[PDB]
Amino acid sequence: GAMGSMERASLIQKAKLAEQAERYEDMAAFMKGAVEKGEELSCEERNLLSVAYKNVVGGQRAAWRVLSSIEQKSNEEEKGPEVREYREKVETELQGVCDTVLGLLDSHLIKEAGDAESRVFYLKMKGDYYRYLAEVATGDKKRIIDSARSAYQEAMDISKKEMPPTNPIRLGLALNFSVFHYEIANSPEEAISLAKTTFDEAMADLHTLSEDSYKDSTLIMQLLRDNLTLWT
Amino acid sequence: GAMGSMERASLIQKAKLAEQAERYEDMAAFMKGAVEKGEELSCEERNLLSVAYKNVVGGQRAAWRVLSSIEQKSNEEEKGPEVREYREKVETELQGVCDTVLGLLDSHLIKEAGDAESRVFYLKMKGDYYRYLAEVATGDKKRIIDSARSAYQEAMDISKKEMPPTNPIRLGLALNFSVFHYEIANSPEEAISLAKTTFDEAMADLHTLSEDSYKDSTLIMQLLRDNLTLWT
Amino acid sequence: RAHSCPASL
Amino acid sequence: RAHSCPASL
Ligand SMILES: *C[C@H](C*)C(=O)OCC
Ligand SMILES: *C[C@H](C*)C(=O)OCC
Ligand SMILES: [Cl-]
Ligand SMILES: [Cl-]
Ligand SMILES: [Cl-]
Ligand SMILES: [Cl-]
Ligand SMILES: [Cl-]
Ligand SMILES: [Cl-]
Ligand SMILES: [Mg+2]
Ligand SMILES: [Mg+2]
Repeated sequence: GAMGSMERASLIQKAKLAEQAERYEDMAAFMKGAVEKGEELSCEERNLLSVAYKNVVGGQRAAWRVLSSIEQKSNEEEKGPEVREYREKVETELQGVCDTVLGLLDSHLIKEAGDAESRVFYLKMKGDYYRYLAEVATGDKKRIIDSARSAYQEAMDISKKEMPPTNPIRLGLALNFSVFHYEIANSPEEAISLAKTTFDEAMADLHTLSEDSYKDSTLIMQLLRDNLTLWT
Repeated sequence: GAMGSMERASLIQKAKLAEQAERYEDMAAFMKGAVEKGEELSCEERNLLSVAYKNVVGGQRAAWRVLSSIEQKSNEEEKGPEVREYREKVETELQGVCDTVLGLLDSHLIKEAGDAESRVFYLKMKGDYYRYLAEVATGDKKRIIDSARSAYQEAMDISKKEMPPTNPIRLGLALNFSVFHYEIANSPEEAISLAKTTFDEAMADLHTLSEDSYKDSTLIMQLLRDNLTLWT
Repeated sequence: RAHSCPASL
Repeated sequence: RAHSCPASL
């Protein structure tokens, strides 16, 4: 597509307006539109894409969890299939949104990404969207988990080789990969180890950052530490 | 409709689940479904309807205001028609939602409402949805404003005759009618007067309420007073 | 600006 | 529970 007749620059402009208006579904459709124009995305453009879909999927995941626990509490009076039906409805929409993002990545963001920064970005996105599928998978599950692991690992290899330890996407990648280990892959020890090594390596590289870079890196470093406080 | 094949009681049950999951668009479709079954709504059922649509329209109104002020700030560098296009898109959706509610009221909630409590409820809802149309109307506007005034006034006449001054819907009706006077009809003096008389009459009737009724009435009385503090 | 009646319902 | 990377972007 419905965005096929709007100018690329117009879609981007409207995505920024949808962001300011907190209209993330709109924002997500504009950015999908923008991607399907077939030109590679700038740094700013990637951020808008990611913000849009994370907000849409964040609302869905939160609804799922509410409903999924109402459902588990009902298997411990017979109420009917309504809870399950609605939980499946929400689940199905969630899966459609992950499938949309994973389709954009496969057609053709990942293969056209030649620079480390863009390539890491997209492989991290791939990891995160398989991780969200994995959170709801029951049947399938093992394949989805391996697809997540595989994307995250590839991104980690590139980021280790090509980016300084304080790079915010490197830190955010590692934070998300360690949440994968802990919550999805049943590997607390791997989660803790990764979070610790990532924090320590960033700490020892801070002296190279300007004041602005310093602010950015330390914000996500704090989230690694918050997690470590919970896990240890 | 898409809800035509689901049981009335199932739609209600799922509306309560959508409420808990903060899925208000879903909630709104379930309740529309429930209304179109053609049976009158209970007190609880009316509340769910109202909560669902107020949440949907509240998000839209807030987006509109953000965008409408970006638009006014751009008439004071030439950016293109994107701001206007998107503001019209949001506006159009808003109008579709008000038109949906006003259609449910006309077919056939209002005419089947014989008791004061249900009748006041629906006429207040009618007032509020014309008021929201009026907020965006430019061309039309005078007719919309009179439709709002007319619904609110009819509700006030019934509530004055049929309900005690501390009844929460009577208080909420008056609060909303006075916001109408102040923000829509350009009548600050009418807004202040109505808020004052409503507060005073409730105050002098509190001694009849139980502890629970007392809590409910005083909560919206506080909102009248907040408004009066701003306006005077 | 003035508040109308919220949620509460 | 553990927090993943938010918004920030
Ligand atoms: C994905 C995550 C939030 C990230 O790396 O953000 C960079 C600031
Ligand atoms: C419409 C308004 C919020 C109302 O009367 O609520 C009753 C508690
Ligand atoms: Cl949205
Ligand atoms: Cl359903
Ligand atoms: Cl891969
Ligand atoms: Cl919603
Ligand atoms: Cl538009
Ligand atoms: Cl009327
Ligand atoms: Mg029992
Ligand atoms: Mg200039």
